[PDB]
Amino acid sequence: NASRNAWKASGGIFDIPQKETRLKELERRLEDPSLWNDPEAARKVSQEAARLRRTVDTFRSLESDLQGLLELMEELPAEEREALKPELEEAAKKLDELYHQTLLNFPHAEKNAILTIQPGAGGTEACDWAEMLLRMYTRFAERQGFQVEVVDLTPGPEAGIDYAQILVKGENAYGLLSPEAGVHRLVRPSPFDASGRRHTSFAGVEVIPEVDEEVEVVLKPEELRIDVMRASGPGGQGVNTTDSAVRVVHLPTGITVTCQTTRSQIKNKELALKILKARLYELERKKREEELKALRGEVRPIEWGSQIRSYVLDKNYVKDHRTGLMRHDPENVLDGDLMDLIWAGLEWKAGRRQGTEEVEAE
RNA sequence: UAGCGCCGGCCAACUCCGUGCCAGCAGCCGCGGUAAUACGGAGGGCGCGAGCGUUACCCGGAUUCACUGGGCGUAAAGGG
RNA sequence: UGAAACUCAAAGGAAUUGACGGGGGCCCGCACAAGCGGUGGAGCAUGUGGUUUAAUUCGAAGCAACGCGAAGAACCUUACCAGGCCUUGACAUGCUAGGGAACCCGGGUGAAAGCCUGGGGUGCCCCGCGAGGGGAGCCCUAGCACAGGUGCUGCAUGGCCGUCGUCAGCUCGUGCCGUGAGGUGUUGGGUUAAGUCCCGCAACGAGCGCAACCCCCGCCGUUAGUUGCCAGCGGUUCGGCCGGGCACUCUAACGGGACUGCCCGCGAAAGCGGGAGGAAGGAGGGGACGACGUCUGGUCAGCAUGGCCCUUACGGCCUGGGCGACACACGUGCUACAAUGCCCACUACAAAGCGAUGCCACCCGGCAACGGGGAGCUAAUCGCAAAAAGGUGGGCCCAGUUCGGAUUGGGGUCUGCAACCCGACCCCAUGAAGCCGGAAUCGCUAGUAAUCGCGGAUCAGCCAUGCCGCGGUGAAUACGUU
RNA sequence: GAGGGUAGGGCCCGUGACUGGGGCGAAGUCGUAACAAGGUAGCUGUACCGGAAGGUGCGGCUGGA
RNA sequence: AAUGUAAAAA
RNA sequence: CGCGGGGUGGAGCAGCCUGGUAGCUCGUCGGGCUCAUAACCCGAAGGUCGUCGGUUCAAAUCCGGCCCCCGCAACCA
RNA sequence: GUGGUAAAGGAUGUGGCGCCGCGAAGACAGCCAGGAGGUUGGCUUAGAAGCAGCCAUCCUUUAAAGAGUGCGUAAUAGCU
Ligand SMILES: [Mg+2]
Ligand SMILES: [Mg+2]
Ligand SMILES: [Mg+2]
Ligand SMILES: [Mg+2]
Ligand SMILES: [Mg+2]
Ligand SMILES: [Mg+2]
Ligand SMILES: [Mg+2]
Ligand SMILES: [Mg+2]
Ligand SMILES: [Mg+2]
Ligand SMILES: [Mg+2]
Ligand SMILES: [Mg+2]
Ligand SMILES: [Mg+2]
Ligand SMILES: [Mg+2]
Ligand SMILES: [Mg+2]
Ligand SMILES: [Mg+2]
Ligand SMILES: [Mg+2]
Ligand SMILES: [Mg+2]
Ligand SMILES: [Mg+2]
Ligand SMILES: [Mg+2]
Ligand SMILES: [Mg+2]
Ligand SMILES: [Mg+2]
Ligand SMILES: [Mg+2]
Ligand SMILES: [Mg+2]
Ligand SMILES: [Mg+2]
Ligand SMILES: [Mg+2]
Ligand SMILES: [Mg+2]
Ligand SMILES: [Mg+2]
Ligand SMILES: [Mg+2]
Ligand SMILES: [Mg+2]
Ligand SMILES: [Mg+2]
Ligand SMILES: [Mg+2]
Ligand SMILES: [Mg+2]
Ligand SMILES: [Mg+2]
Ligand SMILES: [Mg+2]
Ligand SMILES: [Mg+2]
Ligand SMILES: [Mg+2]
Ligand SMILES: [Mg+2]
Ligand SMILES: [Mg+2]
Ligand SMILES: [Mg+2]
Ligand SMILES: [Mg+2]
Ligand SMILES: [Mg+2]
Ligand SMILES: [Mg+2]
Ligand SMILES: [Mg+2]
Ligand SMILES: [Mg+2]
Ligand SMILES: [Mg+2]
Ligand SMILES: [Mg+2]
Ligand SMILES: [Mg+2]
Ligand SMILES: [Mg+2]
Ligand SMILES: [Mg+2]
Ligand SMILES: [Mg+2]
Ligand SMILES: [Mg+2]
Ligand SMILES: [Mg+2]
Ligand SMILES: [Mg+2]
Ligand SMILES: [Mg+2]
Ligand SMILES: [Mg+2]
Ligand SMILES: [Mg+2]
Ligand SMILES: [Mg+2]
Ligand SMILES: [Mg+2]
Ligand SMILES: [Mg+2]
Ligand SMILES: [Mg+2]
Ligand SMILES: [Mg+2]
Ligand SMILES: [Mg+2]
Ligand SMILES: [Mg+2]
Ligand SMILES: [Mg+2]
Ligand SMILES: [Mg+2]
Ligand SMILES: [Mg+2]
Ligand SMILES: [Mg+2]
Ligand SMILES: [Mg+2]
Ligand SMILES: [Mg+2]
Ligand SMILES: [Mg+2]
Ligand SMILES: [Mg+2]
Ligand SMILES: [Mg+2]
Ligand SMILES: [Mg+2]
Ligand SMILES: [Mg+2]
Ligand SMILES: [Mg+2]
Ligand SMILES: [Mg+2]
Ligand SMILES: [Mg+2]
Ligand SMILES: [Mg+2]
Ligand SMILES: [Mg+2]
Ligand SMILES: [Mg+2]
Ligand SMILES: [Mg+2]
Ligand SMILES: [Mg+2]
Ligand SMILES: [Mg+2]
Ligand SMILES: [Mg+2]
Ligand SMILES: [Mg+2]
Ligand SMILES: [Mg+2]
Ligand SMILES: [Mg+2]
Ligand SMILES: [Mg+2]
Ligand SMILES: [Mg+2]
Ligand SMILES: [Mg+2]
Ligand SMILES: [Mg+2]
Ligand SMILES: [Mg+2]
Ligand SMILES: [Mg+2]
Ligand SMILES: [Mg+2]
Ligand SMILES: [Mg+2]
Ligand SMILES: [Mg+2]
Ligand SMILES: [Mg+2]
Ligand SMILES: [Mg+2]
Ligand SMILES: [Mg+2]
Ligand SMILES: [Mg+2]
Ligand SMILES: [Mg+2]
Ligand SMILES: [Mg+2]
Ligand SMILES: [Mg+2]
Ligand SMILES: [Mg+2]
Ligand SMILES: [Mg+2]
Ligand SMILES: [Mg+2]
Ligand SMILES: [Mg+2]
Ligand SMILES: [Mg+2]
Ligand SMILES: [Mg+2]
Ligand SMILES: [Mg+2]
Ligand SMILES: [Mg+2]
Ligand SMILES: [Mg+2]
Ligand SMILES: [Mg+2]
Ligand SMILES: [Mg+2]
Ligand SMILES: [Mg+2]
Ligand SMILES: [Mg+2]
Ligand SMILES: [Mg+2]
Ligand SMILES: [Mg+2]
Ligand SMILES: [Mg+2]
Ligand SMILES: [Mg+2]
Ligand SMILES: [Mg+2]
Ligand SMILES: [Mg+2]
Ligand SMILES: [Mg+2]
Ligand SMILES: [Mg+2]
Ligand SMILES: [Mg+2]
Ligand SMILES: [Mg+2]
Ligand SMILES: [Mg+2]
Ligand SMILES: [Mg+2]
Ligand SMILES: [Mg+2]
Ligand SMILES: [Mg+2]
Ligand SMILES: [Mg+2]
Ligand SMILES: [Mg+2]
Ligand SMILES: [Mg+2]
Ligand SMILES: [Mg+2]
Ligand SMILES: [Mg+2]
Ligand SMILES: [Mg+2]
Ligand SMILES: [Mg+2]
Ligand SMILES: [Mg+2]
Ligand SMILES: [Mg+2]
Ligand SMILES: [Mg+2]
Ligand SMILES: [Mg+2]
Ligand SMILES: [Mg+2]
Ligand SMILES: [Mg+2]
Ligand SMILES: [Mg+2]
Ligand SMILES: [Mg+2]
Ligand SMILES: [Mg+2]
Ligand SMILES: [Mg+2]
Ligand SMILES: [Mg+2]
Ligand SMILES: [Mg+2]
Ligand SMILES: [Mg+2]
Ligand SMILES: [Mg+2]
Ligand SMILES: [Mg+2]
Ligand SMILES: [Mg+2]
Ligand SMILES: [Mg+2]
Ligand SMILES: [Mg+2]
Ligand SMILES: [Mg+2]
Ligand SMILES: [Mg+2]
Ligand SMILES: [Mg+2]
Ligand SMILES: [Mg+2]
Ligand SMILES: [Mg+2]
Ligand SMILES: [Mg+2]
Ligand SMILES: [Mg+2]
Ligand SMILES: [Mg+2]
Ligand SMILES: [Mg+2]
Ligand SMILES: [Mg+2]
Ligand SMILES: [Mg+2]
Ligand SMILES: [Mg+2]
Ligand SMILES: [Mg+2]
Ligand SMILES: [Mg+2]
Ligand SMILES: [Mg+2]
Ligand SMILES: [Mg+2]
Ligand SMILES: [Mg+2]
Ligand SMILES: [Mg+2]
Ligand SMILES: [Mg+2]
Ligand SMILES: [Mg+2]
Ligand SMILES: [Mg+2]
Ligand SMILES: [Mg+2]
Ligand SMILES: [Mg+2]
Repeated sequence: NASRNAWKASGGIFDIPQKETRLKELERRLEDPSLWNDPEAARKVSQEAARLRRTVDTFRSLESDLQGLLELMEELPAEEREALKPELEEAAKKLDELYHQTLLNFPHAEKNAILTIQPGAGGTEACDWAEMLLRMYTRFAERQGFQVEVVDLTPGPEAGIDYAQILVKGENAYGLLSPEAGVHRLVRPSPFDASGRRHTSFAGVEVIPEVDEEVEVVLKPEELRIDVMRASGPGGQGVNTTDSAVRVVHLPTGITVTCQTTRSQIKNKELALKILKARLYELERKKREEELKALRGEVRPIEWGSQIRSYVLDKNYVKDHRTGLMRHDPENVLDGDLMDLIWAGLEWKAGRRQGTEEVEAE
């Protein structure tokens, strides 16, 4: 375990120098009264000042755990060496605190997620893999200790799955699956090829939380404006001196509907409203899906030029391309061994990527 | 003062590491999907040298508009 | 009449070899047809998929993976899992250093490994009378070189094997033919199990295949007389027991013997049909034997090996667990559903094979398994052995039955440190589904199928119904090649 | 008489909601027309017709028997 | 009595 | 606001008039043919009958109300 | 200018009855002084000092001063 220890120390270490200097600029800032007489200003001041709580304790606590262990650890099979080992068992649940502080920082990491597998380049073979990944991610959820609700499944032509979708019930289901989007490369002799040669195939994967609605809130009076007016066409003297035309304009969007079918202003206002609803509902509905089209913008590559992590069963080895990391047990990987992988590699990269972007050019 | 192009085949010049359908090469054929004389670096080699390569266009090869010097049953081509 | 942008490294002719055809011709193989029995239904056994698990080690995948590696998984085995412990090692060679010889015996400890640790002890070499020490082996401990890996790649590979297929084919030298790939030969008529042989021929000949040479089985002769024999006489506790003999049986070496050889017909021949003689005929029956090559077949977990990766651990030890999990799916199997039968008594006829801390004769005790005594046997001398189905006598009388024996309870023996998980057997009781099985599908052409036992490898014992081999009783049916 | 102005034509280029087809694209949906009597010989002018390849009628050709 | 994509030839 | 028709396994339809038993097709699941998938063959599972209430011994079936789908209708000024 | 014709709801309009408590041992008002100590009550919150939100009931100096009325600062002090 000496390996993952120095690793967690390395994570906390680069935090040190950066937040080291970042703290010193901020602290002498919080000294002046002129700084505080700017209320909203010294708010975000005390915010960064706050971040120095999670910064300090990690470095301090972890720094001392490295050294102390190193000493009474090197050599002994019985006495004081096994005395020092379970002192780091509590330090192992303190490694726990560290990891939780690196993952939980997603928009909706904490809530359950929704995974979807959709095959790609590779034909009948490509979809055979889609199902392999289905069981893969499914099987992982069982071990993570999570309930899997399969929302939709659709077997393909020969091999079985043109598409599939799942609901990983639990907590941090999203934060955990989050770094599993993108395509996946799969090399092997094709169980469908009459010659059996090596064939690359590609499946797609995506992931998402869950949310609410907004409909009726809009029909609130003060937002729209209703005009009356004489109708048009037939009515005789009735249509003349009887205004039964109605037009509800939805001021917030300008969108409007007008109606003058019946002879009743009340029955016409009733109708217009009932149609403005449906129109206004579709607009707001699109806007919802239009936000998910900007979540397609978060990542939405093609289908086989691009990859994320290769799985070759020939030479036995998976390879997350995002991290350079490797392995040689695609069998185990295609079963659930993801914690270690996702944890470090995926979280690290994902978080450090967007994080360093945000604090350097975003 | 000594530099530049190249060393899979055409085409004169071969090994090692790295890499792993990625990074890249490319004039044609093609080369890279963990073991590459074809990517990239190194050692060495071939070519030229105050140059060496590239791009662009002209004539050559192209007897591929054929006068020199071609064809037309089925290859492109005999007119109903 | 007739463009262009754009785009491709081809498009394309004729001919060649091969594969394919719901093209053809000739021909074959339990391929179909004829025919007998059987899986698919049920119970159980066994392998596999899946799911489950702390782990349920891994490989094998249509034919050619699935009672297959495994010809023996309680711990061993064991590659997996949990926990305890060593971390130049359980094994190799080497260099070096300090302490002890070697070796044997123990105690505290712990689940065992392992760790703490007392005793006995003082051999062999050099110097000296001794002392004292130094040198070899051997061990403790230190260190380095290095071990070790059933970690990965059978798409790096040797070896071995499966396979098409015991199919009759594959090909070479020279000549000739074609610009050439290539063709001929090898094709064509006849013939056969066959590129078997004849005949013909721009080829002539040769090689790997086929056959033949090797093993088993059939008839017979030679040599051999601790098996068998009154065949033949004599004695008999009348048993081939003693004498006696090897003839016959048999045991095992060696040889004879069949070659379309003979007769008859057809035929150019090869060969074919029919007849004798013959134990046996047209290859007498069974084996061993599997061409060039095919499948990126199989296997780096038999072993070997290029590369890779691990290195107080991806190596090593122990204890326990697991491989034997079960809502399920299939493959090979065993026992059956009963009267061409089940039971019980009693009686007969084999083969091949194995066996001296193995085979165990007989006695005793026990319902029994099994235990106690105990003779013989390194074995054509004694032993596993009762072969079983058969034969004759008795019982049941059509029923879920005296059919069928699953499941469960209870009591017990034996192996092995140990039978919870997990052995095998015995006895009592309990007595399940099953009344011949959907669509579908396997085997076999004669001493065959069906059927009935016996043995052996493995191995303490055994989850063997599995495998390899042995003999006993012994059919049906092939008009025909669509 | 330069040139300007007026009106009317011709050629050429750019641009346009939409619309026709075409080329290309490791994977999609539909079916299987062609290549072996490709399992209705194919191919062709033309005419009708049909999601799609196609089908069918008339004639014609063997690049069919 | 229909169909089987997409990485194999010093 | 009216009048008429209807909500039945996953899909689409039947059954209700004239109360006792929920059927048909595709699809689904198991097995088979195939080298494999489709087709084809063998076997099986699946329905609170919109919801609330009533009449009855008994309600998909009869009666009343609410909810959703469809068809008509909304004229003279 | 009610009268000369409006409602919830509001307000130190004015008159009348009634009950309660305070005051010549000095009330109500105004006005001078303190107005405190652990405390900065505990809990959350970036912060939460009687004084955002949540939970709540100490004693001491005294003749007197609330774990606190309202403002106010980022949070104080502050004034009350
Ligand atoms: Mg510390
Ligand atoms: Mg210290
Ligand atoms: Mg311990
Ligand atoms: Mg401790
Ligand atoms: Mg971490
Ligand atoms: Mg749900
Ligand atoms: Mg479909
Ligand atoms: Mg499927
Ligand atoms: Mg295929
Ligand atoms: Mg195959
Ligand atoms: Mg409002
Ligand atoms: Mg009008
Ligand atoms: Mg009108
Ligand atoms: Mg009118
Ligand atoms: Mg009016
Ligand atoms: Mg009016
Ligand atoms: Mg109108
Ligand atoms: Mg109207
Ligand atoms: Mg908006
Ligand atoms: Mg693409
Ligand atoms: Mg696993
Ligand atoms: Mg050059
Ligand atoms: Mg040159
Ligand atoms: Mg060269
Ligand atoms: Mg890279
Ligand atoms: Mg690499
Ligand atoms: Mg290399
Ligand atoms: Mg390569
Ligand atoms: Mg080059
Ligand atoms: Mg290079
Ligand atoms: Mg150089
Ligand atoms: Mg010069
Ligand atoms: Mg030119
Ligand atoms: Mg030119
Ligand atoms: Mg020219
Ligand atoms: Mg020409
Ligand atoms: Mg001419
Ligand atoms: Mg042209
Ligand atoms: Mg003319
Ligand atoms: Mg003319
Ligand atoms: Mg013409
Ligand atoms: Mg003309
Ligand atoms: Mg032209
Ligand atoms: Mg052109
Ligand atoms: Mg144009
Ligand atoms: Mg073939
Ligand atoms: Mg057969
Ligand atoms: Mg046979
Ligand atoms: Mg038959
Ligand atoms: Mg059966
Ligand atoms: Mg069965
Ligand atoms: Mg199976
Ligand atoms: Mg479970
Ligand atoms: Mg393996
Ligand atoms: Mg396995
Ligand atoms: Mg076995
Ligand atoms: Mg362990
Ligand atoms: Mg050693
Ligand atoms: Mg040395
Ligand atoms: Mg001891
Ligand atoms: Mg003692
Ligand atoms: Mg000595
Ligand atoms: Mg000596
Ligand atoms: Mg000496
Ligand atoms: Mg001496
Ligand atoms: Mg001496
Ligand atoms: Mg001496
Ligand atoms: Mg002496
Ligand atoms: Mg002496
Ligand atoms: Mg010596
Ligand atoms: Mg020596
Ligand atoms: Mg292989
Ligand atoms: Mg091999
Ligand atoms: Mg062959
Ligand atoms: Mg041939
Ligand atoms: Mg030939
Ligand atoms: Mg002829
Ligand atoms: Mg021959
Ligand atoms: Mg004899
Ligand atoms: Mg006698
Ligand atoms: Mg006598
Ligand atoms: Mg006589
Ligand atoms: Mg005798
Ligand atoms: Mg002879
Ligand atoms: Mg003859
Ligand atoms: Mg005869
Ligand atoms: Mg023979
Ligand atoms: Mg034979
Ligand atoms: Mg032979
Ligand atoms: Mg191979
Ligand atoms: Mg394999
Ligand atoms: Mg291996
Ligand atoms: Mg190896
Ligand atoms: Mg090796
Ligand atoms: Mg390691
Ligand atoms: Mg390490
Ligand atoms: Mg004995
Ligand atoms: Mg005995
Ligand atoms: Mg007895
Ligand atoms: Mg016994
Ligand atoms: Mg005994
Ligand atoms: Mg004897
Ligand atoms: Mg035995
Ligand atoms: Mg009997
Ligand atoms: Mg009888
Ligand atoms: Mg019964
Ligand atoms: Mg007893
Ligand atoms: Mg029954
Ligand atoms: Mg019966
Ligand atoms: Mg046996
Ligand atoms: Mg045994
Ligand atoms: Mg047996
Ligand atoms: Mg003019
Ligand atoms: Mg003019
Ligand atoms: Mg002008
Ligand atoms: Mg004018
Ligand atoms: Mg003009
Ligand atoms: Mg225009
Ligand atoms: Mg266009
Ligand atoms: Mg067109
Ligand atoms: Mg088009
Ligand atoms: Mg277009
Ligand atoms: Mg086209
Ligand atoms: Mg496409
Ligand atoms: Mg699709
Ligand atoms: Mg298409
Ligand atoms: Mg298609
Ligand atoms: Mg077709
Ligand atoms: Mg057709
Ligand atoms: Mg044709
Ligand atoms: Mg036509
Ligand atoms: Mg249509
Ligand atoms: Mg015609
Ligand atoms: Mg004509
Ligand atoms: Mg033709
Ligand atoms: Mg014909
Ligand atoms: Mg299709
Ligand atoms: Mg396709
Ligand atoms: Mg294809
Ligand atoms: Mg209906
Ligand atoms: Mg209704
Ligand atoms: Mg309805
Ligand atoms: Mg109904
Ligand atoms: Mg429905
Ligand atoms: Mg429904
Ligand atoms: Mg439903
Ligand atoms: Mg109704
Ligand atoms: Mg059905
Ligand atoms: Mg099915
Ligand atoms: Mg099926
Ligand atoms: Mg296949
Ligand atoms: Mg399959
Ligand atoms: Mg099927
Ligand atoms: Mg379809
Ligand atoms: Mg059934
Ligand atoms: Mg059915
Ligand atoms: Mg059905
Ligand atoms: Mg049914
Ligand atoms: Mg039913
Ligand atoms: Mg109803
Ligand atoms: Mg009912
Ligand atoms: Mg209307
Ligand atoms: Mg009127
Ligand atoms: Mg009227
Ligand atoms: Mg007034
Ligand atoms: Mg009032
Ligand atoms: Mg009031
Ligand atoms: Mg008042
Ligand atoms: Mg007073
Ligand atoms: Mg205060
Ligand atoms: Mg405080
Ligand atoms: Mg506080
Ligand atoms: Mg204060
Ligand atoms: Mg405050
Ligand atoms: Mg109190
Ligand atoms: Mg201030
Ligand atoms: Mg503050
Ligand atoms: Mg204060």
